[PDB]
Amino acid sequence: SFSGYLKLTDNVYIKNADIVEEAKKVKPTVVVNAANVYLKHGGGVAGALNKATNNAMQVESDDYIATNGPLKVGGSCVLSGHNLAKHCLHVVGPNVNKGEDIQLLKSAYENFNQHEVLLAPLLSAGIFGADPIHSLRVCVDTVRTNVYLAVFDKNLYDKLVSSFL
Ligand SMILES: NCc1cnc2ccccc2c1
Repeated sequence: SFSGYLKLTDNVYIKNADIVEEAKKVKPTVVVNAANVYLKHGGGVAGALNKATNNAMQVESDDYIATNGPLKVGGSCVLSGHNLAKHCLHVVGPNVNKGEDIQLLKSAYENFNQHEVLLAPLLSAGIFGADPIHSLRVCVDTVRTNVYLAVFDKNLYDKLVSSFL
């Protein structure tokens, strides 16, 4: 079970933690991946989660894309969680470094509402280029299910908690 999380709202919790280490420890029903439309898990959270599965997440993802085609920005798919979780919810937040609509961030967070509890990163944060303070605000105003946010960066975690309205 989840431990050491700071409660932000009725249903949103946050911790300064590596989401791979958090997943390996808790083994949640759902771990969220910060995916791209192609499910190419190269860097950031996706690269780290895939490397922890010994590339099994990428192999499974390539078969999914070969069958179904790419996801939509703001969309998701449920795949195996491998050694990290029962399931991985691959969610595509807009990548502002690729010029994608930041307004799609709320649609991306709506995917979390189909799962009662999730371990997740902040969508569109990190290498996706959005303001993590904005991502946390969209998260608390969109997600109604129980979300345990893992923020890798200590200095960003402190800034997020200290600025939370
Ligand atoms: N310790 C593996 C690792 C590497 N890179 C990361 C990037 C974002 C979030 C968590 C990460 C975890």
